[PDB]
Amino acid sequence: REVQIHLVREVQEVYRAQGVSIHDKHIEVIVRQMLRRVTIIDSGSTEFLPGSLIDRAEFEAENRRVVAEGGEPAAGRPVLMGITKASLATDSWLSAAS
Repeated sequence: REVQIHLVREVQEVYRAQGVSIHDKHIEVIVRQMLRRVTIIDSGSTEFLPGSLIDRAEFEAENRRVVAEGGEPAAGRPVLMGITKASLATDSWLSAAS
């Protein structure tokens, strides 16, 4: 939350200086998309390659399944991604093919 708030304020400062007013709602909509993924430090009982970006909700579901099975959770840390990398890793193949 702290880094998200910092990003919103920092973007807003440029437009405030220049003289264009943009409500922070719009900036927050994008910034939510920026911080929607985690990174894996160690695999363990999970089948996740180290250094692989992963969806947050899917990671939590996988951990919920692996602890129920009896496997230790993977080392998952939230990570910020640039817009380019964030957009490159979509889900549907028909969209990603373009």
